[PDB]
Amino acid sequence: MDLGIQGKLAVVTAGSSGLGFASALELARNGARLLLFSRNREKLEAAASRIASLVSGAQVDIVAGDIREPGDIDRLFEKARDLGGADILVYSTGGPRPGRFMELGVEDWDESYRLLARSAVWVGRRAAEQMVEKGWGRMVYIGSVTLLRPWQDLALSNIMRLPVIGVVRTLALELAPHGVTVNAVLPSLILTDRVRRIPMGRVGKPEELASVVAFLASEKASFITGAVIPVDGGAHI
Ligand code: NA
Ligand code: NA
Repeated sequence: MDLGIQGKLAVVTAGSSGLGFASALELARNGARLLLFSRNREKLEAAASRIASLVSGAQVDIVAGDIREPGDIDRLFEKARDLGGADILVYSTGGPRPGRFMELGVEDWDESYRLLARSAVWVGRRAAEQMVEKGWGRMVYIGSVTLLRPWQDLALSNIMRLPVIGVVRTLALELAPHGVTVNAVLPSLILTDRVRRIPMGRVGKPEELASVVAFLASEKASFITGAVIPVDGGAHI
């Protein structure tokens, strides 16, 4: 009911569209201030505008940058510090390129590392620094169901996305006694992964995923940490 996150600052990566955007909007509907990160300044400014149009009085700031670059993440978190410090993090990225294991080159592996693994680590680090200063925080990582089952066509995801989940479990353990929780959600595969049975018989809507992210980010979810929660209509089963 009352998520108790009014006035808190949520940092959301890939926040101009997709699950990042949907997450940002739901948080703003619950009274969160926003800081959005994605590659393109113009599309970011535009996302901020939509949010303000759907949610009267929403405060949204933006930082344009590349998730693949630690220096851009640093710049994001400097702006967060100036806004009072990151209270909530929603980590979202695009998926790596499709391809079977034996057809990928060294460059493909290094690139998936910069996109997926290093980003989860460095965003986590900078978010953790600020949340531990306050003694309260919520991180929600958006992962892939390829954590649970590999797909032959999604080798980069099966492999180089796994560190995302190690970060969730490691930071959950590290930060647990300092009032910060660190959790992950696993949406429908085609929402997180580039491909080129679902018991419920449909792919998820962004809003359905965003509601769970909101709840995990809430005052109410204070005893949940290190959880990796499928939000996929039962497809993980
Ligand atoms: Na806080
Ligand atoms: Na991305």
